[PDB]
Amino acid sequence: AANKRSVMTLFSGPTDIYSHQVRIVLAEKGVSFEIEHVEKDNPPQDLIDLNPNQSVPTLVDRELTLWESRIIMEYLDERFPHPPLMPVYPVARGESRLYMHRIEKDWYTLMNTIINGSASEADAARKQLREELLAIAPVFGQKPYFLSDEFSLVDCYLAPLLWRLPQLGIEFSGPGAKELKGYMTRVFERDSFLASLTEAEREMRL
Amino acid sequence: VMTLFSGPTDIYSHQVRIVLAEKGVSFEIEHVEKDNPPQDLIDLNPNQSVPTLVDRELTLWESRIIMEYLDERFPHPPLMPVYPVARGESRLYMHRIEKDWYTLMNTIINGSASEADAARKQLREELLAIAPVFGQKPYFLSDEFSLVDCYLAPLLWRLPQLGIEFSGPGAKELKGYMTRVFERDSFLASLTEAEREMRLG
Amino acid sequence: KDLLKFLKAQTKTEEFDAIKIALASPDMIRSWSFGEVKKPETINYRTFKPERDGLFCARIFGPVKDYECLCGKYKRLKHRGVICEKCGVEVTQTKVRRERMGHIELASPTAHIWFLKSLPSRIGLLLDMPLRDIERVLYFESYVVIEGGMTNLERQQILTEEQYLDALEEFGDEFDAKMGAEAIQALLKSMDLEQECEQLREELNETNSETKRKKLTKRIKLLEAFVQSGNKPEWMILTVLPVLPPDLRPLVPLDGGRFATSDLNDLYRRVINRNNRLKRLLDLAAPDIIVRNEKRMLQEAVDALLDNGRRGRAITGSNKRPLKSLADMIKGKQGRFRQNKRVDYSGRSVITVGPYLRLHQCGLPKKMALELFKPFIYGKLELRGLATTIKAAKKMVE
Amino acid sequence: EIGRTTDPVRMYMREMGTVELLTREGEIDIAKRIEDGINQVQCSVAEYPEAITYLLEQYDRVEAEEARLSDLITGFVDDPELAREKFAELRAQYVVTRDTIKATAQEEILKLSEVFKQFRLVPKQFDYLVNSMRVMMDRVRTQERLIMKLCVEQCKMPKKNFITLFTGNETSDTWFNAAIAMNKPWSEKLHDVSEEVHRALQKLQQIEEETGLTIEQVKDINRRMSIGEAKARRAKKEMVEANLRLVISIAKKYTNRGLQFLDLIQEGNIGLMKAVDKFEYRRGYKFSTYATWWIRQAITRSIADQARTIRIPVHMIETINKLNRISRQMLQEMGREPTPEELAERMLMPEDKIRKVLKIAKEPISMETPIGDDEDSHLGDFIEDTTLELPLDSATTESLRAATHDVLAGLTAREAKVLRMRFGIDMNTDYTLEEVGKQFDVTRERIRQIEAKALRKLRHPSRSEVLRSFLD
Amino acid sequence: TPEEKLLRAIFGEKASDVKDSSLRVPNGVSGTVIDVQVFTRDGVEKDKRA
Amino acid sequence: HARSTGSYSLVTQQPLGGKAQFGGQRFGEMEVWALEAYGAAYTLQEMLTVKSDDVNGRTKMYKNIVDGNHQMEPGMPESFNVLLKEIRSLGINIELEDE
Ligand SMILES: [Zn+2]
Repeated sequence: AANKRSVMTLFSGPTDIYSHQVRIVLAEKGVSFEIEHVEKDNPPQDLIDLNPNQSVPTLVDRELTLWESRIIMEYLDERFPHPPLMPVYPVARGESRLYMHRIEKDWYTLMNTIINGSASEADAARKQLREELLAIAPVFGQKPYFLSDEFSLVDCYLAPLLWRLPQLGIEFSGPGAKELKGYMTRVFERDSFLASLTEAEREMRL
Repeated sequence: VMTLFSGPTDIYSHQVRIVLAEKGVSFEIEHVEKDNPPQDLIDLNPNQSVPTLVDRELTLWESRIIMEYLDERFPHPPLMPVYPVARGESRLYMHRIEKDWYTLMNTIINGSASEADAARKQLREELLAIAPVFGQKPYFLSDEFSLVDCYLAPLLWRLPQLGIEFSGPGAKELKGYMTRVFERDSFLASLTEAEREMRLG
Repeated sequence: KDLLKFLKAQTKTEEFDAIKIALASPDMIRSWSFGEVKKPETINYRTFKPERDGLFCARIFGPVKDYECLCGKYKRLKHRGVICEKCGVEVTQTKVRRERMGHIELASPTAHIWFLKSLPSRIGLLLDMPLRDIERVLYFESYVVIEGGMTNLERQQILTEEQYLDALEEFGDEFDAKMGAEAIQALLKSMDLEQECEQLREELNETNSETKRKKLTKRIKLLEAFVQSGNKPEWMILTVLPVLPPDLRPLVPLDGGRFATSDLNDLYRRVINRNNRLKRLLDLAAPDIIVRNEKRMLQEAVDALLDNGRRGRAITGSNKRPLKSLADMIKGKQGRFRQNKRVDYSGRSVITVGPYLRLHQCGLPKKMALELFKPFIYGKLELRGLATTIKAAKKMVE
Repeated sequence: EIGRTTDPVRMYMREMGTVELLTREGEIDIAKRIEDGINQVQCSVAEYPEAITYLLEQYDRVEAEEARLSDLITGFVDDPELAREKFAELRAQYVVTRDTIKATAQEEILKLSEVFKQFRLVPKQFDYLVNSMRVMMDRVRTQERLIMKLCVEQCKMPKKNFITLFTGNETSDTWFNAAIAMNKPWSEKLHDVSEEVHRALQKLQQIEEETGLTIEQVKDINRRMSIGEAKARRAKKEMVEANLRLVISIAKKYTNRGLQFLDLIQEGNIGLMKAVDKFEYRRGYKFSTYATWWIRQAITRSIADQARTIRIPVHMIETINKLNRISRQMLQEMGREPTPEELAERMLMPEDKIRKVLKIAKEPISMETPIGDDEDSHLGDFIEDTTLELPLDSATTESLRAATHDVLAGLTAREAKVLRMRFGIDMNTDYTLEEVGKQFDVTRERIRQIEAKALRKLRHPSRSEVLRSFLD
Repeated sequence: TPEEKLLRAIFGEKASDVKDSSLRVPNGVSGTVIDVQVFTRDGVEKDKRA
Repeated sequence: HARSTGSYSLVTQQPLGGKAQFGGQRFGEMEVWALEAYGAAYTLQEMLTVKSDDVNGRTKMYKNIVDGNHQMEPGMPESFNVLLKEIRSLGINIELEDE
């Protein structure tokens, strides 16, 4: 069937960021996975039968599917070790599990609300969004990433939500963009990102 | 210095207490009013959402982070698998119950008396779903109590106040559970004066 | 959200200014420490690992060997933040054994010998009390009243042993006389720096006396500091005395068997022992001739720690020189304890003449310059390819 | 008279010797006063019918092993050899002493324990009987602090009125009708709040049943007992203040053993406070010839406990003190000096314990001892530290990551990752062989090969010309 | 360390059971060793040079 | 004598002579008033931060030197962090502000 091999099974989404957040860590460890850009109205058959909760994405490896944005990219970082993506000290480790919770519950609602919100909210959210992302400017001077030398998962929660910057109508404004805009030159063109990006999500780059 | 801004009632605050009093952490709780602690925690907690842990450097607001940190840092006894195959089972089995059942109990308490029945019996038939399986292991899919049953011990204990109970079936292979986990000193010395009058134990 | 902007800066107080200093409240001295040192013993005498809950602890001031628990159950690189369940050491670097603090929990208050015996007695002129009377109360020799009420007694009448005893037979309530160092923590605790602040802002005007209204404005200038500053009065009476970290008072082992202790482990053992006994007499319920002699004996050992020498000079044991307390470590050697410092890359030799040199050049022997400029020379021998690696350039200069 | 004296030893004597010594017949006068004091207590627990509630379970489990003879009895006054004839003589009046009130309601319950005076207890469980009824007062007393506040700050009544009708009894329904019927706003107000006044004192209603007797007798069951202890508190103190002059005469022989003088004569007090505790004058021997043991017992048990920095146990200071009591007796006889082996003959050590007892007793040299010439130097300026590392020792390990990131980079792809995962190179903890087999998806004994033959490739020369350069 | 622990497996450098703390002449000195004396605790054998 | 790197003292991490390599010279109080007389203030900062007392600020100035990059990141000396632990161990409460 689906898990009949030692291979994965990922009923990913071609636009939904859960796929694109997963695929970065999914491919950043150099593993042979299967991509299936599929829709909500009509995904593939296996994505609905063995998936009794029916989310996107959905990874299946010889025992059962694993559906979440967190449970997936955690299952891979704890089973495929090298290179590593999360620190060792449990003090500064779970806090690295905190920014991911202060983004999926802080900067996610500013994406859905701009997807189903009124005309002012789309800029109101873009108001609370664009300036707030400038309130985090001086961070990048100290650390080459989000307060961590190594490329860790807390950075992967940003770039897929920094790759949809103007795709939902956003552009920077103010003093100090050269610190963050120059920072985007350091993350947006990595092997973990370059080979991982979905071409459908690229055309909003020009 | 390890403080805790627990609620005296809510199952979430009762979640973390089972982990603390199990591992043996020397902690000190600062109660909340009803489920509202003071306005003096917004400084160390912009969400102001209990529970919240504070130990000399840290701030954490969720049952996920607050309860797994105490596992990844206080090693023994361990409340998780050993090899990465089975963690995703436990790490995801607890995503089921925290999504289906817990928010299901909203209308049973935060929903009108109409929808209290809408949640009541549709959930009870689930309550004996894994009930026969208790003839597999002692605990919920484990021969030794772990983090996965940490969402049931503070869940089962809230039965008679909630309203749904056992009657005939659903209590044969099920009630052996609560008579086996409700006696462990961790769940013994975690019960509070407010969360105790939800039953006769 | 400057919070995430905060913690980046919160853990980064290297750009700063304005070193700020002020008194320390017992709710804060309890907030530097990581545990309560509660025994007098230091190490094990057989296997020199340090004992538990003693002065040189490992559950309190951190581990001993870098990145490794104490028992010997967590050495690997896998676990590097966990705290060992057997002996609750946190497996981190042994540098952190140098910047953690403990704290002892005193079983009875005791005056801070700086703020009690520095010549203008900051406990005195905050109460308008002659210093020869405060010191007659910190030895339990003479009672003092608190909250007189409607009787023939002020708030600070010094009832002697009899005058109170010739007074308490007439009243049992409305009247409270304490004695000892736990009294001055009651005079202060109820005095208010605003009632008697402005009320003295008038009493100075009436007073026409070039000596009276000259130091009268000295007291009211001290009351006027304990309000805007934010320091309550009763924090000058200690209740939890904090302990230095265990690498700034080492117990290093010499070569041969002997140890070379610092002179604080001879003074901390003398407070934790006397305080540990006074915890006992209050359970065995001894008469008030002994325990009343205990506090008088403890308080002489917390004030032999801060500034030893303003008393009987508690000379060292096993030797005949005075011990060296904390305030005898910052005090002047004619130069500051810190910087105003020895220095690497130096040398010295006998000067000679050399009258063939230009005005701007001095000789420098080959045997010296080859020793100061070593880390530069290592640069060339690995840059010009003459040495493959640095360990093979150290054997070409030798 | 306070002539500017500072040191406490001036202040100890200045108040110690104000008291007067005691003649011998005085001492017997005091102990005969204590000896009635406890009898005001222990005989004030026979009044407690629950006195055998803690012990009825003992002899109902002593044979069955829940209570041992060493914790409750010591041999009766005036095992199966002794217990089955005295406790057995209480199995008759045990429950039969309530046949009246199951009138003579208080004779039999008294007659249950009226003979208890000859029953002997042990220091173990005497506390609980004082610890049992003690908390009963806070289960009845401080709760009673709500009745007053309920009547004074909660109903405008005074507090000193209703107590005449209700207090002591602590259970009746007096203010249900007594303080209600006064035709006042508060008397009529008692029924307005007439539940928490009686529901609060319900758990104490358990208490009178908790001991089976009413609250009135319960008051005189403990309140009469308080006088018995305090009849002896002031009694014992008069002896600790009288013979207090003795400890100074005993604690001056030890004046230099690392302990201050004033920490010595304070350790004897805790000794002497125990001697008069267990003093017994019937054996005739004067107090001084018994308090001289418990006193000197302490100051030689404290010196072996808080005299050293690096503490050595108490069972060993007896062995060190023998090596000096015996290496000092072989010093006159032998004349010259003692060897390290004649002690083995003279004493009976195994010829090496005498060589391990010699590397212990030396104390620590203080780290401020001024070294020679008394210059501006101390000892603490010459003891360097070894925890640090040579900055060349830390400039190689920083350099070594150059090679093993370059030499190991000149490998292949699949054959270098496992070479980097089979050690901790550039990662977290290392891994097991088939632990990696679940990483490369091909579980077999090839993983012991790919690393195997590849690391032979790095072993050959000119791929190790820079790596070899680190080994000496 | 982890990096060097590969450096051993590559060549087979047998780890040290014993550390070297001999007595070497202080730097900047040179002179014939005119005399040697050996003291021994009574109870340990004398090697041949002793 | 002459010394380029060697032992370091125990409580305060400055150099000394006890390890076949004597201390550095004494850059005493009198010799800092002769580097403030001139305007010299980079020589003075390295002469009491990198060369003597800092802990992890001088194991970089030895690895910058061996690579030909003469440049230092000072950090705060270790003989001032002992003067805050020796004042807090009294009643006093010394700290630092934030700006
Ligand atoms: Zn351990």
